Amino acid sequence: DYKVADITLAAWGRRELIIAESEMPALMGLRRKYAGQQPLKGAKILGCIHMTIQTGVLIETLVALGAEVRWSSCNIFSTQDQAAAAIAAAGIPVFAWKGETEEEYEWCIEQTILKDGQPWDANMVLDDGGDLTEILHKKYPQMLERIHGITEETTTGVHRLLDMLKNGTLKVPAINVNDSVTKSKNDNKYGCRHSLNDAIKRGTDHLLSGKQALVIGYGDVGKGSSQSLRQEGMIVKVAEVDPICAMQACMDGFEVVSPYKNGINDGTEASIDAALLGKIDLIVTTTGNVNVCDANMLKALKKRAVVCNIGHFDNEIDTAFMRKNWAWEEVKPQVHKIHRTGKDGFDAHNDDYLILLAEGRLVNLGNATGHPSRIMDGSFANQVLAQIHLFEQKYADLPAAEKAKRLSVEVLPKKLDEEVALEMVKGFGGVVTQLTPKQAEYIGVSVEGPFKPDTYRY
Amino acid sequence: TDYKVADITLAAWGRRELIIAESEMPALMGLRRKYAGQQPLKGAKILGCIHMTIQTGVLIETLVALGAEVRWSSCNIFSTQDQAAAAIAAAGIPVFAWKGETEEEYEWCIEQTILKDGQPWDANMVLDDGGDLTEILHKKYPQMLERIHGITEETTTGVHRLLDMLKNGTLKVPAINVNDSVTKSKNDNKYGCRHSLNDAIKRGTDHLLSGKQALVIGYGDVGKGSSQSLRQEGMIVKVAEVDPICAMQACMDGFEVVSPYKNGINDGTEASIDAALLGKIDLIVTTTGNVNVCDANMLKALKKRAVVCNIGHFDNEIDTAFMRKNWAWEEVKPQVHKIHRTGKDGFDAHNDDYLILLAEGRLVNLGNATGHPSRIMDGSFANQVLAQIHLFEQKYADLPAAEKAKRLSVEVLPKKLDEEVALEMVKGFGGVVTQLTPKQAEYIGVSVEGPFKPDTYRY
Amino acid sequence: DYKVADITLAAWGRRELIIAESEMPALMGLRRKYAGQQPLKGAKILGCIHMTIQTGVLIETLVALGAEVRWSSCNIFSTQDQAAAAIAAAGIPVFAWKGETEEEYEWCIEQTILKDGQPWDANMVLDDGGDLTEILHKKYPQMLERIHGITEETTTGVHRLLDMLKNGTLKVPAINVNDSVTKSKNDNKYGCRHSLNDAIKRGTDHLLSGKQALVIGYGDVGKGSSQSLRQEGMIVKVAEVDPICAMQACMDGFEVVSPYKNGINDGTEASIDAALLGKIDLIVTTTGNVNVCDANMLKALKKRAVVCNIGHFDNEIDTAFMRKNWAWEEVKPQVHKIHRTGKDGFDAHNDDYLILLAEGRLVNLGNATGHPSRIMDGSFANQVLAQIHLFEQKYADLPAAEKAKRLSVEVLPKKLDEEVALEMVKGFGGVVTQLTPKQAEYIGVSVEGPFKPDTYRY
Amino acid sequence: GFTDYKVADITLAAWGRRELIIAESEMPALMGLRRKYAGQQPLKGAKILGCIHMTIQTGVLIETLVALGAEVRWSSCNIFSTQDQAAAAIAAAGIPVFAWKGETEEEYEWCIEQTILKDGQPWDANMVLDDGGDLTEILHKKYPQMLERIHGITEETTTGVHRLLDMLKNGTLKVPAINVNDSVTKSKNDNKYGCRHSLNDAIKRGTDHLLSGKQALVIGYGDVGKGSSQSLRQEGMIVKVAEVDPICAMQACMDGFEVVSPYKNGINDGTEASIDAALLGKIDLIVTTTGNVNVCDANMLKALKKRAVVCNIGHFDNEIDTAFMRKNWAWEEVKPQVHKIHRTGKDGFDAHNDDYLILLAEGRLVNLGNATGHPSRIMDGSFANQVLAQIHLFEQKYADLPAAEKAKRLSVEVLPKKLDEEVALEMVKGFGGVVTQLTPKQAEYIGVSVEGPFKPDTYRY
Ligand SMILES: NC(=O)c1ccc[n+]([C@@H]2O[C@H](COP(=O)([O-])OP(=O)(O)OC[C@H]3O[C@@H](n4cnc5c(N)ncnc54)[C@H](O)[C@@H]3O)[C@@H](O)[C@H]2O)c1
Ligand SMILES: NC(=O)c1ccc[n+]([C@@H]2O[C@H](COP(=O)([O-])OP(=O)(O)OC[C@H]3O[C@@H](n4cnc5c(N)ncnc54)[C@H](O)[C@@H]3O)[C@@H](O)[C@H]2O)c1
Ligand SMILES: NC(=O)c1ccc[n+]([C@@H]2O[C@H](COP(=O)([O-])OP(=O)(O)OC[C@H]3O[C@@H](n4cnc5c(N)ncnc54)[C@H](O)[C@@H]3O)[C@@H](O)[C@H]2O)c1
Ligand SMILES: NC(=O)c1ccc[n+]([C@@H]2O[C@H](COP(=O)([O-])OP(=O)(O)OC[C@H]3O[C@@H](n4cnc5c(N)ncnc54)[C@H](O)[C@@H]3O)[C@@H](O)[C@H]2O)c1
Ligand SMILES: Nc1ncnc2c1ncn2[C@@H]1O[C@H](CO)[C@@H](O)[C@H]1O
Ligand SMILES: [K+]
Ligand SMILES: [K+]
Ligand SMILES: [K+]
Repeated sequence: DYKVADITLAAWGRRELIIAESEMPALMGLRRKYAGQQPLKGAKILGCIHMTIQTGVLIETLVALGAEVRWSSCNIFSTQDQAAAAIAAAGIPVFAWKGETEEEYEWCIEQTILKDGQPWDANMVLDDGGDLTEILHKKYPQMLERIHGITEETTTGVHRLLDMLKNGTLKVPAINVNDSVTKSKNDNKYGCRHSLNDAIKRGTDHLLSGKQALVIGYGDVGKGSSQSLRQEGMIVKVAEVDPICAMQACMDGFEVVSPYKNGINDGTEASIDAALLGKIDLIVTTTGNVNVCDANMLKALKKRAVVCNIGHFDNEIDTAFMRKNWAWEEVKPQVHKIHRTGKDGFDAHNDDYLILLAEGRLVNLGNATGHPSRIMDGSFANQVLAQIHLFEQKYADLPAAEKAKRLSVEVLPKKLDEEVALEMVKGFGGVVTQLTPKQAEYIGVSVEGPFKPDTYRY
Repeated sequence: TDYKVADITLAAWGRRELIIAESEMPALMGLRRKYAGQQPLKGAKILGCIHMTIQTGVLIETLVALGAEVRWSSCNIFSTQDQAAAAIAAAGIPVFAWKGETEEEYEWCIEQTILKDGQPWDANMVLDDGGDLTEILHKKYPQMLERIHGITEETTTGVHRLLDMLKNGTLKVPAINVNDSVTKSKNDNKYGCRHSLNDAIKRGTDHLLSGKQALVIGYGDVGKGSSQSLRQEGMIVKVAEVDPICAMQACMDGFEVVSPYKNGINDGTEASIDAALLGKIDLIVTTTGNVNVCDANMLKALKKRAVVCNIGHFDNEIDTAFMRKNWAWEEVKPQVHKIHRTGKDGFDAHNDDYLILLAEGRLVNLGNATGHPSRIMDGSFANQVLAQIHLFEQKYADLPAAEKAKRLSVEVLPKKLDEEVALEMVKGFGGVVTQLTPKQAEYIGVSVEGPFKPDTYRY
Repeated sequence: DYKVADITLAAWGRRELIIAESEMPALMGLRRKYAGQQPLKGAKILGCIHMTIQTGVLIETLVALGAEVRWSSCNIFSTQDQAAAAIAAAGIPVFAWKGETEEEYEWCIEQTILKDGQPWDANMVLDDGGDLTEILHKKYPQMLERIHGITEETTTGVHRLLDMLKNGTLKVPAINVNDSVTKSKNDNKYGCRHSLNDAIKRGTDHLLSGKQALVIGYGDVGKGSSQSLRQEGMIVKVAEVDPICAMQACMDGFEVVSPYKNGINDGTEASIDAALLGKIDLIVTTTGNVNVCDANMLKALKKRAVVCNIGHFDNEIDTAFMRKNWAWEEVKPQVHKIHRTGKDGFDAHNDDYLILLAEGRLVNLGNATGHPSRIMDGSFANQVLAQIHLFEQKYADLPAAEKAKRLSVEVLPKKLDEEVALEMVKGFGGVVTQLTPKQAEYIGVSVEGPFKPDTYRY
Repeated sequence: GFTDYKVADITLAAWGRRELIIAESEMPALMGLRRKYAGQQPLKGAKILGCIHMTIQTGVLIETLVALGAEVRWSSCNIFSTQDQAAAAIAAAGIPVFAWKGETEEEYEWCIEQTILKDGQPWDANMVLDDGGDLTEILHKKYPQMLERIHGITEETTTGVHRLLDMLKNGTLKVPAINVNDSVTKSKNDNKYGCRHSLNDAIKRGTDHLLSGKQALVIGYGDVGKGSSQSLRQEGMIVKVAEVDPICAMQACMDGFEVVSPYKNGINDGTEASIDAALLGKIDLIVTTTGNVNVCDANMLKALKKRAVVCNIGHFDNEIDTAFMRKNWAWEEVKPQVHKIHRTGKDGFDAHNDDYLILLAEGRLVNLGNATGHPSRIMDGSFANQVLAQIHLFEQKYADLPAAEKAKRLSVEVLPKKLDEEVALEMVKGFGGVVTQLTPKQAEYIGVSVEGPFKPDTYRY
């Protein structure tokens, strides 16, 4: 009962799992610590995390505690066929597949909900994009009563869930595991300072030392990425709208500049400050806004400059005017060449042009695999610990006199994160000093924890 | 004028330092200019207890220029600078502080701060850093407490005392957590220690740091600042922590996590200490703020001629009381001591079995140096001033009994004021911020002018 | 005739040659300067450096002045198929492809000398490593009558030239281009620094922030490698045999240790500091010596360790040990898994293996592309200058009386290198101040002549 | 005899002596020579003249010289570079010295003359140890009669080396001299890392200014220039480099710096129109590391941004135009070694001026003026090399040789590399590092004896 295209590729995926499993000591520590206790015995879960080589390890930890899972996908493209087949090669049925059919990933989801005609006894839901949440709440209202908790990991998907609580029909407590410190720090400031320079140097094979680059935004992603260039000898300037992030940039050794004169964006050609644009060799966008690099900027920029993007959306740079006015030429599968001569008819070589690296999209995926396995360790143990927490309280088994008391969406409490951090530190080989009772009394916390309040920003 | 300073001749030098320092702190000068006509502190009375360096003088002077009259003393024994005290006292302003005092003189400073001519001062707010002055007010003189509108706290260890008194209801007047603003926690705790730590070490020991090995205890904000101050000079740094989150961050920043005790278990016996690791470290810095984090049995197993100093706010992190009973002390120079091991009655003048200790385990950046640059103190003194502005308008003591029941709590400053302070800080460096267009602001769900981040944002 | 992997990549190649032409201002300036006179009319060159994009640009510059060239691969895993095909499309026979074999590596050199069944009338020589020079000097010395000079790129070559000069078996003058400042303090120091971590990531996909490494040797290449591994958050230590280099490393912020107790190496298993090797994760050797990593340290290394090497010859690591007692498994090109159990057989579930990069040869070229264009520009400008200088003398057409006075190893003067440095500076947009007559008189040099004396170490 | 000294005072000896006894553990190489050569005393009968800044480390060097059987007299190389405590400590030990702080050039010349003149009569010296060639040039100028008995001279700085080279080129030098600046453990150790260690400390303790987010301009990219540029960056500073040498500019560009010129296109003519006034209007800190003349002209201090900091790290003061300052603008002091320069005029002074200028150490050495110089572990190698050079040259006996052989012994030479390796090896062991030793196979393959030296004479490191 599998839809995976090719099942014979399991051994390749098996050894890829084996090499990938070693670099994720968190899940190994969770498997060792809770072995023999079996805290997930009798649990039935259905979920749709994006299928990759690490996702196959994530399922392996869950089944090690005695759970039964049926699997699907949250998108169309993020699914490695050989790894999914390797999971299918075991006793776990899987349905994720790279069929490239947008009208067919919905029908794949329908098979996990119902085994054969009759619906399945679902206790926990491990959602990624929130579409499973909506399909359960809309098409099968009767199954929701036997659900203990759901788990969501995405951006602005929790935003939809929070508002749906106010509008009613949400009868199950939910966890906002996205706000974990470990996962937040691993996702933004660490996975970037390792992959930005690698993707750039793979795409262009240029030399960075001595050149000048401009960075838009100094948020989490912008700070994590701004230090991948200054450590290479580049001279870096920062652009921002939030004064506090600008102050942090000033105190960190950078310089803050504005593309428009006086920072005012009037829209006329007189607003563009061409003086500073005649010395720039590279522009990066780290913000999540829209049209932060407009059409007027790209005319006044210095020749042969490079262009790239890190934000999730693609409308940071005015690609519509660029496609409407200037012609494109391809250098290699993911590098493009755009001239400013005219609509068509460029020479073999020219002196007036620019360069794009990901046709205005996410550079981390176009040029490279993405984050490594070590960094993505934290984001996958939070899910498991949260399932542990929600499986024991048994919301669905409680009578109606306390449904209103326990019906809310919350975040993961501080204690469970520290366990993951301790396991990760033990992965590196570090050692932690246990507190004597006198010192714990002096600082007024328990020996086991927690060590910090909820108003603390690490 | 209450003349009590070590020397008075040093006023002019402090005056020139004050003139130069004003050009350094632009946000505070701009606040003074903008709030010059409103006089939002008309009739405000303050008590002051903070480090008496040259930066605090401009804050005191703007407080005076905004219609407030105040009294001051030093938070710590080794904090005052004589030129600043002389220059400020030359302006007809009472103050009581100098450098190198004793514990009895230290407490006499507070008892002079809160008393005048045998009668209690008619103070309406209190400014405290350290929490000792609050304890003196609360314990011995409860009769003046109800006349208080609020108190400002400058450091974390004071906030701990405020919270523990709030838990048992001993706190009777509300307080503002000044130490919580983003322009405070991510500026003073981190960047200033980074600028100041190596300066004090060099001014005290003159030792070369490149190629040596050091151990830093704790990885909070002060720990991060210290690690940055040390590694940038070319050292080999190791960090010890009790919070797993901070250990993970230390592993992420490129440092190593080690524990002096075997298996991280403090057994207390002389055997549990991992003497192999301590037989290589040349410098120890304590950042935790806990008590007795530097055990007596670890000090006996260190390398000869090792350096010991403290950056925390208390002197209980190092077992300096154990040394004073068993080992002999000789003074190299002011604030520098050689402690010879294995003996008390005397020391061989050429003996090599000794240690060097700086500032007797107290604050190291203040006792041995000047502390922080004014460019850093500006971002804190602005929040202090604004918090006092907000606090004075409440007039807590004049509310009816019912209102006081729902007004006794702790809280923070709004984000808009902090963003204004940051904006005025940035422009001093010569930078330019870009303003949004209405379409972008409506896209990100934010106004053109106002807060840009939600409350749960960790920055 | 020729043999390359494929030729259809000539369009993409030519696009990359055009884009790389813009990042080498010095070579463009010299090609513009000498195109109108062609000093190399009739000059014939037989070169054997690495065949890459820069090398193709160098060949184009050589043929732009009227020369005739032939080429072959310098290392077994260094050539680029696209660049070789693009140059072969220009009318120059070339023999180089990836995945070559040691016996087949000799095949390339044998036919670059022979033309249509006869040896060719080569006049000048370019080599990188001295492997072709020994073949020339060892089998048939009848070529050296008409050869005007020999040029060497690397330090090992110069060592071999001097070792031959000790015996007096050398018969042709050589001009040293290695010891030029614009080459020694640029190529070794900055190319390896800019490329080593990228080559590591292109093949490991690990997280380098929070690991342990050891780098052996602290030369210019060693300094570059140590600075390269610093910026990735790694923890590194330096082992040296030279007191001065050890002092410099100690002053740079490293820990200096040796894998031997008190430094004494005798061969017994009891002479190895087993504790230190039990926690190291990555090892890189940058020495140029023999038996730098003996057999006994490979037995006492920590599980799951990565082995790296950027030496020209494969004598740093005792590979015969593995080939005679251990078994290898390949996960992907230029990466193998070497188990420490036996050569008979193994299982995938074991954890007693080692990870090796590029089978122990140069990983800068084996696992990556190599140096960028802007770094090779400075080397190729000096190469072209020395190439033009030596031909004008016409050594091979002189009587023995003047032949006696010319057998010598010479270098380029100081003044010529300063022009190349000036051209490289203006590529970044910088401006160099001009000395006034008074200042020039006071210092003791002419207003525009060489400024530093011959003994300056820089 | 010993009584005739002149220092700040006496009482600082007890504390100074503690500083020396602390420093003895910080300099292993010098103590290694002290232990090795004290049993045979190869310096007996030497009468050494000396001129280098008086500090703690130089006091330990003087103690090392006496421990081998020397009779030395010492003085000041720089006007502001003395230390009171070490000067008091050495004086009470029986070795006469003449050095204090905040003197005038008359007193400086008086001390220089008095060091070489004993009881009104020229002193029958056999050795000279100068720094900068001042004392060496005096003898060729006023006392030509001392040079028939003087065995040799030693030189420490680059400017002194250049002066001796010019003297030899003109054919007026009389006595052979050895330059110790060219040794690897001197050129690539003292000039670079010590300037790195001591640059920002002087700024930090002279002005107490934050260095994050500021802009500075470093002129010159020698060894000292490289060290200073590396010292400024590590504090979080955006700094710029200018030069006249293309190769060093290429190195600076590769390092991660921007190369600009303080003139419109690099051509200077003395006209104000040639100044790149836009760039100089936003620069806060200036450092000159050239040793040339007039690298900071009047039109740079007439066009700089207000409230900027000015410094010099080269040997001599003429590198910047102080003479313009002394007669066009007014001066006022805030603290010792710090000043205020006002561009409004030489009168009309008022404390609330907003376009003032700040100058550090009056254009002399700032690492030794506003700070206490390099640490002991760096000066260890330089002093060990100096004492080794003195020991080696004392064994040749140039004065007593016949004039026929004297013609072939007049040159400027450098020490053999084996002594450099000995110094470096004993320096390393003060850190804890362990140096590997070669097996016969590796020694034969490399082609170098197991005992050193392992590198040719053309290596640059
Ligand atoms: N792995 C990845 O590539 C990855 C991961 C998570 C998020 N992201 C994306 O990165 C973007 C931001 O990430 P973040 O966590 O740093 O966000 P953030 O919440 O920290 O905000 C980004 C910053 O951009 C600033 N900004 C907004 N408009 C601007 C403008 N007009 N000019 C200059 N600065 C402006 C904001 O003030 C903020 O400081 C989003 O699009 C997010 O989806 C990427
Ligand atoms: N000198 C200064 O400039 C300065 C400035 C601000 C605060 N302080 C003082 O420093 C102290 C601590 O600084 P903070 O409050 O900013 O830091 P912090 O609140 O972030 O916590 C200090 C760190 O020490 C750790 N720690 C506690 N006990 C430990 C133990 N036994 N072993 C190892 N680690 C342990 C904690 O987990 C925490 O990470 C306070 O008393 C504060 O008042 C000094
Ligand atoms: N990978 C590349 O891109 C590249 C480029 C050029 C040269 N190389 C090769 O690298 C090698 C060395 O490079 P280099 O020119 O910088 O060398 P180098 O001449 O500058 O010296 C190498 C260093 O290794 C040290 N060393 C020698 N034997 C040692 C031992 N047994 N233990 C420890 N240290 C030892 C030496 O003292 C020296 O400091 C040569 O074989 C050269 O051909 C590699
Ligand atoms: N303060 C200290 O502790 C200390 C220590 C050692 C040396 N020094 C002094 O430093 C000085 C020089 O040091 P060094 O030996 O590294 O010098 P250096 O000779 O090695 O380099 C001087 C640099 O100045 C540049 N230069 C010269 N004139 C210039 C001009 N007009 N404009 C721009 N650049 C110009 C040259 O191109 C060169 O790069 C000497 O006078 C020496 O006495 C001071
Ligand atoms: N020189 C100084 N002037 C004023 N406040 C200081 C100084 N040094 C430290 N502080 C502050 O005093 C507190 C010490 O714990 C912190 O808030 C720290 O930022
Ligand atoms: K200060
Ligand atoms: K290439
Ligand atoms: K010193």
